[PDB]
Amino acid sequence: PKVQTDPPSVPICDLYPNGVFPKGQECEYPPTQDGRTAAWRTTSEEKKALDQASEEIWNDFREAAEAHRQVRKYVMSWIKPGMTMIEICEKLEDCSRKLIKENGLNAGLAFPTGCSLNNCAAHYTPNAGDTTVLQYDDICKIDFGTHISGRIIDCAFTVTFNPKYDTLLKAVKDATNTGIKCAGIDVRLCDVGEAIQEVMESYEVEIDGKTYQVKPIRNLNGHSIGQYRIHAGKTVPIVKGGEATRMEEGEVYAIETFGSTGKGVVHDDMECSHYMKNFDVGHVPIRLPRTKHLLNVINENFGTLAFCRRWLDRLGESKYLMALKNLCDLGIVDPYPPLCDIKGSYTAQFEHTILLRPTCKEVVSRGDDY
Amino acid sequence: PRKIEEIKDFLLTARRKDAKSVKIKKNKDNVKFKVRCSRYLYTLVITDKEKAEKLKQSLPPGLAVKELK
Amino acid sequence: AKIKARDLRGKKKEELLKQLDDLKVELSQLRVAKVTGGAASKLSKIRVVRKSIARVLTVIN
Amino acid sequence: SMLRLQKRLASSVLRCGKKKVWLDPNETNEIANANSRQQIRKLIKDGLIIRKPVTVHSRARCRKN
Amino acid sequence: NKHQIKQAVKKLYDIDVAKVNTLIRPDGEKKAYVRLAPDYDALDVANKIGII
RNA sequence: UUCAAACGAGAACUUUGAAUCGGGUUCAGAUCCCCGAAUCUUGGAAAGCGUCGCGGUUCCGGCGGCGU
RNA sequence: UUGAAAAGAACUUUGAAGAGAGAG
RNA sequence: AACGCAGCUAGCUGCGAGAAUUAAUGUGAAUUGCAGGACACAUUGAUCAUCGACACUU
Ligand SMILES: [Co+2]
Repeated sequence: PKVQTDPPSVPICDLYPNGVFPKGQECEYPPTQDGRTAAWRTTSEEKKALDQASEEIWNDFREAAEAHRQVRKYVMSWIKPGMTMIEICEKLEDCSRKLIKENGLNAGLAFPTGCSLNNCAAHYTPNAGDTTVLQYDDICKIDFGTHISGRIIDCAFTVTFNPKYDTLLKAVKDATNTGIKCAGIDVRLCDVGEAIQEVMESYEVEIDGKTYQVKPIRNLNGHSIGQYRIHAGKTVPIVKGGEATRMEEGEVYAIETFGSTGKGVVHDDMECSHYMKNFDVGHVPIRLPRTKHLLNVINENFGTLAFCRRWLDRLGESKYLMALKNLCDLGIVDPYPPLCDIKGSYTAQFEHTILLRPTCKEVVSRGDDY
Repeated sequence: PRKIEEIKDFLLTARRKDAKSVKIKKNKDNVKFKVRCSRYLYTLVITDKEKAEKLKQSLPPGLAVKELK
Repeated sequence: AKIKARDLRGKKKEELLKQLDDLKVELSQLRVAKVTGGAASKLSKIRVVRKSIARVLTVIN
Repeated sequence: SMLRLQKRLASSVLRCGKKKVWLDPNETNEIANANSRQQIRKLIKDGLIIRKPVTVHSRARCRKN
Repeated sequence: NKHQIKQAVKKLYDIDVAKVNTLIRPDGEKKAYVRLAPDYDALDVANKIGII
């Protein structure tokens, strides 16, 4: 077992050749059983026994989360205003590739690195020729994910340079942490939405002499993660009045939380860059040779994971966004264009992937940074 | 199309400025030399093999040659 | 960035056609964005760019 | 499930009537996946679709008479 | 007309036209099939408009 | 008219099976698109068409063997 | 010609739905 | 009289390839179904009205 170099280059598995990877923050489930605590499963009964039955699955999440932690520390180390996010995304992606030692689909990037600026919320990454220099008075949402054998971990944070945004950052961080602690086994999603809205709205923001009230973006919400499936079909809300579905043992969730000094809703603003093949659709005929070729290329290289046009240009494929929209109309791939708020507004996001262990709740994405 | 009947004419019409290419077709019993001109596709047919190669050495340079066989 | 009538009145004839030409060129590109997948921000630009055509063409006329 | 389109295309490609077009009864799924003349040409080479022989009408009875 | 279409595309995108075929769509719009010269290629050109 | 199967929550009625010319090309256009020729033999076998095979399985729209 | 104001019926449940039962 | 013109637009309405409008004057922060676009509001401007300049396809 060796150690990591100052510019992170050693693969995570090389740092832990034993096979066991650092555990996330273990937390007992909330005492939502009418006062009765859940500190009765931590004892090594059959609960722990069947927890051990899925130990190998967890280790993949652990290594992915560790890789995410090192990558985000590296990004925090050198990120600064004045440099465009094309090279920022290139650096983040290449560092993550080296740290995860990607090989086909057994390991690699779960989805393109999102870097949303100002009113933009999510699902934005620069395309080819995108000349956007960063500014001192900017806020950015760095959302990126890594996976091991399809065990996806999703985490996101917000970077700021002007110290006028710390109130909004702390509000969104508190909302995300409250959603984290509120989540548990056999709890309704409407409850977590209740908690998130009741913690996050009780904050006030003073920006540029104007006092705003921070509100959730009712359009976005958290999601459940599946095997090579970023969205398993369950969405945890961040506003009041949602579904009454429960969370069950053995599932993983991404507890996202967005806060804006705007209208609390988002729409499609600029050119789409994120794309995702549908996990549920089967075989749909195609009539264009270029479209067929692009489809088989993407299903070989990106499978069901999300991809961006940069990842296709990185593969040497050109003249392809045509067949790409063709797959979009055919329903094979669903575009995910950037979501943006009103101009002049600001948005902050913090995200963590949580594990519902039989004995406890592990937030594998937890780090010392946040 | 037009049939070139005697050898001397064919290398003349192959030297015209409008001659774009000559295509050589190899059949069981003969070889056909077809030159694509502006208005006609002239064809010269020889029934014996040995003259086919010697004529093949004597096409004007720079004129595109296509071998069907 | 906003084309206004009164500042164009003292401007000379030659570059007014030059100003007209590119505005037509961007208008053509916006129409290309419409038939393909088009951003809403992009789809807002036809009306404003069309009115600048009228604004400029009114000046020369 | 719906093979009306594929029988019309097969007849056009096979240059025969639709009554002479045979669709595989227990392979229906991927003929249903065929929606172009290219895909039809894929199947008739693999034997999933073949041209049924012309109904026999022998002249031997009239020849004997 | 076909002559007017050919001149417009040439000076608009700096290419050469071999022939143009036009028809009037049932909706009332005129559709023109403009074939480029062999030396030019439609792939790289249609990238320049952004259509391809 | 009948039997069986498929899809489907549901089947007498849906689907499948059984009782200025030549050549290619689409889901829908061809004397108009593409290729090639123009205004007994050259065209012409290279095409096309029959069969027998090899590759590939939304990629190869790729290959050959005979015969006309 | 709903209603002062859509506040135009969240959510749970039966049904494939149209349709209901609760709730608001 | 016909045919066209709106980011999403069939009818009604308005308009004419400058095509639900250009210019100018008055007014002075909106239009709105959604989105986008706006918006030092004078180092001068959204909307609306007026309407004398310009333009007005068959
Ligand atoms: Co997420």
